[PDB]
Amino acid sequence: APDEITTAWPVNVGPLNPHLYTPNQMFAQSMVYEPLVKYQADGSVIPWLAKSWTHSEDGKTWTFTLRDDVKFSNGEPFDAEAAAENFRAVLDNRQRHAWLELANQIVDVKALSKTELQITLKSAYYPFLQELALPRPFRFIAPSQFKNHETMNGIKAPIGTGPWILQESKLNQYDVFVRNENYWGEKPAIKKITFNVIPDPTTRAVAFETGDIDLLYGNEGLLPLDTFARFSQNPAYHTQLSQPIETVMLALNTAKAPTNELAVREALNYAVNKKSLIDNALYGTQQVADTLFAPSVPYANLGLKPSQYDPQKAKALLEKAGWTLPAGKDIREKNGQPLRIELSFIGTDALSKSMAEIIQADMRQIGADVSLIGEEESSIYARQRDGRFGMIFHRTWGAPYDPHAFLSSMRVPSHADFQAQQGLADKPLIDKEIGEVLATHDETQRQALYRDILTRLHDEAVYLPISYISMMVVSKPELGNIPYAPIATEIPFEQIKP
Ligand SMILES: COc1cccc(CN(CCN(CC(=O)O)Cc2ccccc2SC)CC(=O)O)c1O
Ligand SMILES: [Cl-]
Ligand SMILES: [Cl-]
Ligand SMILES: [Cl-]
Ligand SMILES: [Fe+3]
Repeated sequence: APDEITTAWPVNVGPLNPHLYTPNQMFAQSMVYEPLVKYQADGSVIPWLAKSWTHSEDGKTWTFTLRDDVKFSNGEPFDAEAAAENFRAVLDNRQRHAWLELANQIVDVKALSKTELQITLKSAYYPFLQELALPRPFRFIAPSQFKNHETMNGIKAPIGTGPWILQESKLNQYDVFVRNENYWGEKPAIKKITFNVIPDPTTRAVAFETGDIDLLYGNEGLLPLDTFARFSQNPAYHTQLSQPIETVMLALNTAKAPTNELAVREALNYAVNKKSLIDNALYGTQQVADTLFAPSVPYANLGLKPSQYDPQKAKALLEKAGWTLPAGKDIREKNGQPLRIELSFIGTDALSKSMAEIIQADMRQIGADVSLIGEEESSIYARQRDGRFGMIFHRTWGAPYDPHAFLSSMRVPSHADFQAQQGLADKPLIDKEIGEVLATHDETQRQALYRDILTRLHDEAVYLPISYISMMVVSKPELGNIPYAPIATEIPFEQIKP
């Protein structure tokens, strides 16, 4: 067993290098590795590996007082030296962390003693603590497990301070974690967690039905949503659906015809029946999104005006912009050129494909010809990074990333959002303002900057918001109520208490 559970994940957890990205899975990195400060649902951080901290008046020099009772799972001490060596290891790979502005802000990290850790920043970076709280990269592996005094070229054993220890991994089959019996904090009720590698959502559902696994935990892609709804009525099962955690949306390329035209992007934003999309493809399990960030997101309750489903207005917008229908044709033309838009998505993702088909159909109704380009995962991310798309499925990042980190990343050219925004006359101003808002401690100016950035993105119709999606759970009743983590990408296994 009752203290052992079996769950599933679409891939292995990875080697659990704390400082690297794919194929490392964030929830698993967070099981093993811990932050200086821990993110809370109310947006604050609490003391964690750091028990307290102070900062200079200019807000650029921070000194953390670390716990003195923490050991890595291999018995070696966690101290300021170990922490400082981890920051060096991360920043020796600084290029790869360009998306995360703290990685460009940290000027210096040194241990002043065994318990005092000093971090110096370029500027008074206000999201400092929240970005230290992220699953990666600023969490701590035993320096003994560095490879030639680095982590960027790999690690030895994935030795963290956290409540879970990786017991063993087997590529394309499973990962097994056990409870850290020498953990400095609260001991988890569960002693062993086995992750079965099951890439297909239907196969995950079947694995649960057959009893092969005890728990499914994930976003809207966790399992087929009609099946989830059926499960929710099955008295032998337990299901849960969280309050929304992030936005799913289309990104429209402002630098590529015909989505380079504001009037086209505005029309597209009136063309989709989002309610029907969610009821048709998402089995009514998710919420309609009118804005890049839900009004419940920090700094984003701005009274932005929704573009409600209105095919009539979509048509009028296109007509006014010179996109009219030729005799005997359903697809509009302007300067002899058809209103054709390519929508790129992961071809094997049945849910994305379903939504893509609905979007294609809705947009045909107002005279836009959407071509579906379903491709393998690597091809889609290649398109995102280089802007080789007309429209692309996209999502925000959830707490604590939304909105500051998501916005920060819009400045990085090798991301979808920069690429989608590249055609905007105001893109330089937007990027300047994103830089400014992150270093602003004038709360009035901070809100004004966020308002301007988000309003410009909204008014310029860069995105086609579709849904605010939720975390979902399917479980054996004996496991009880399953908690959600403050960080949308973490899974609070240590809080499960049958
Ligand atoms: C579930 O995945 C994420 C959940 C929340 C935020 C992000 C954004 N990531 C930003 C850094 N990405 C690295 C990666 O995910 O491998 C950047 C990036 C590069 C290429 C393609 C995608 C992405 S993240 C959309 C944070 C992270 O991965 O640590 C996620 O990727
Ligand atoms: Cl991945
Ligand atoms: Cl890059
Ligand atoms: Cl400017
Ligand atoms: Fe990422």
